[PDB]
Amino acid sequence: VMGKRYVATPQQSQWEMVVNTPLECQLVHPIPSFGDAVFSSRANKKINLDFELKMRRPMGETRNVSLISMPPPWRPGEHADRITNLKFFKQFDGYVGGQTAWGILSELEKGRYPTFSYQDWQSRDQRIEVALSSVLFQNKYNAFSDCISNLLKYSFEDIAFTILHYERQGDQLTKASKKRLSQIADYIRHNQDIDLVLVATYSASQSLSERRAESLRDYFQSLGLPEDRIQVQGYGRVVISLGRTQ
Repeated sequence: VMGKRYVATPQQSQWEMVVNTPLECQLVHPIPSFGDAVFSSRANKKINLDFELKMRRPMGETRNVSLISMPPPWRPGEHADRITNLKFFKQFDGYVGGQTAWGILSELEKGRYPTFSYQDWQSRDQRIEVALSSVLFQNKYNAFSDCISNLLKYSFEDIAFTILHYERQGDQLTKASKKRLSQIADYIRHNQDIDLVLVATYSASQSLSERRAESLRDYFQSLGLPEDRIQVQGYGRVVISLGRTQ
């Protein structure tokens, strides 16, 4: 028997894309009284998706948690009907990632209501659930997917790059070195909490270096961001090396 079940009221299930970027797609569903069910995916080489049950009022050690499906806005009926089992967690801490997370999705679209079964409070008692309605889900999911498809296929897989100019003469950038720049610019721009650091560790020349540094300073001043994300640290190739930022 169930005592408490957080689920949103059939109408009131709002699904929102809180984040739509070539960097991270985040789909949210507030749980009517429990908290939010957040879905995230970020720019990376391999496809990814982690789910996070963002509790708003805590409980703090949840053991033997189960995952399943069932549309409840309706009347007298059984749960037994067709209750697909998704997974069991000896220990659940509000997180999920991988195929499991893709499940919760696969379900929701099917119309089903993924729900987390808890036996936390008191000891022996009714099941205190937490479900996610699949009301609007679909509209937004289609937005979620699109967002994922346009997700950059790389992460901080460009934290430190060494540009290789050709003919050695210096000033002319290679075909690739140019492909690595835009690449590095296509990221940078959508994340303005990260900055550029032009590194010349130092046979080249001071004359070359300088006009060779200006080149990117423009190359980037052209693309989008300005005069401050660029820092040209001197100490001992014009090697771009970005550190996080902060």
